[PDB]
Amino acid sequence: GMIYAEILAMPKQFLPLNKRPIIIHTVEKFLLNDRFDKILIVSPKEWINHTKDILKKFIGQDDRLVVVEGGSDRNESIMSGIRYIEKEFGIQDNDVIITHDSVRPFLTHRIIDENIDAVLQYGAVDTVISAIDTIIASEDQEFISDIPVRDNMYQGQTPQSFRISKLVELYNKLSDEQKAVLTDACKICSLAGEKVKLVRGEVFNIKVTTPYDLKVANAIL
Amino acid sequence: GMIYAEILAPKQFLPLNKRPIIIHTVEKFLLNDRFDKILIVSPKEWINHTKDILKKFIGQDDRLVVVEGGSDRNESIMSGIRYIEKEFGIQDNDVIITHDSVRPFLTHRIIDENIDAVLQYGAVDTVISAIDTIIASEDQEFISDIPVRDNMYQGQTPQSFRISKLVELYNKLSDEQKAVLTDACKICSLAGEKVKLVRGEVFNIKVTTPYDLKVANAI
Repeated sequence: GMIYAEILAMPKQFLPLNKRPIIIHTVEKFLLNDRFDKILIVSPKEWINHTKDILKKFIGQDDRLVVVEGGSDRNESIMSGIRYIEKEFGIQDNDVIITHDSVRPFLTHRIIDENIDAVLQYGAVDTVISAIDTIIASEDQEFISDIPVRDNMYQGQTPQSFRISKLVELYNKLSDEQKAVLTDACKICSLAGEKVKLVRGEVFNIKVTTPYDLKVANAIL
Repeated sequence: GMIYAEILAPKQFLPLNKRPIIIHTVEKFLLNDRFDKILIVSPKEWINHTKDILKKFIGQDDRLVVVEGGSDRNESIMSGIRYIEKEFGIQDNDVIITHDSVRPFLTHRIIDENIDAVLQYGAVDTVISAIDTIIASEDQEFISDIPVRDNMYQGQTPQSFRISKLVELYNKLSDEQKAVLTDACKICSLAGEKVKLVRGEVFNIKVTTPYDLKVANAI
């Protein structure tokens, strides 16, 4: 089967990290891996041409890269990339897609490699790290309601990787209700009884959302 | 009533911008005039090293005292309380603001809101909203469940308590409960006492690993 990368993306993906947009650092990590048959960057319509520009400026010409229009939410954007793949290449039952936040530039060769190998075997993969902090619940945002049990608790990161045909089948079954939220594709799989394989992420595999995150980002780099 | 700080503390000693992390943390508390005493709770092996570091970077301060800790961290909290009990006596309104020595980035607001909250409510936890998706797994191999995270928070420190009540609640616990209990606020939670929330900060991190120390210089 084929192996696709789907990088989900002023919008934070474009902010500078050591003089180059965060998204460029992220895309570079995928380009280093020879296993990808195509690497998609999925973007809102309003930002597609700027994304294409930034790629030619910092990366240059590479046949594997394509910028594709996203959708209404994150899972729709994953599906929009899958739609492009269907139209350009067709989808075969063994094809896999490695989806990943554009603003997580620090994922490693190991994380990418483990994701592909896990998804080829299991069909659904989440990249996670052990929760460092005690998790606390509060119903009123003012007092502790109850403090749950850390019986192995993890923080989700990304990449999240799937057998394409399987994700399509499960996503189509979502009533229009579920997917007005359900921002997490691994949740889609696990809610449906699929076994989602864990791959260990890294503490430095941070999502760069806020100005403080960017401060952390430059340090990590 | 009295207001005490208890800084629970080897990673504390590692250099942050050329000063041990513990010095950064202690300085945040020295800046607040409301503390009657500021305790640094340390394993017996490291009491001398701690006093030396304090003497070098802070110098003499009547409010600072290094106290021998205990078996685990909750026992270390209790050990600091026992010191207060012997040296000063305890009145029912006295409060203690407990805090990780490896968390140097807490702020004036965090400290002051902790004190004000404990004076009113008796028990306080410093927390931030859970941003990342939280996942459980029974086998550490596959996802078991992905809970909704409206309403979930990551616990930080300080955690502050009325001293006499914490002691009373701690000793109502079973050996079994004490064995696995890691969160001091649970001592109160389990007895059906309310624990007030104070908002922490994303940068109020623990600095424990070699990697962590670099996030720290950034901050």
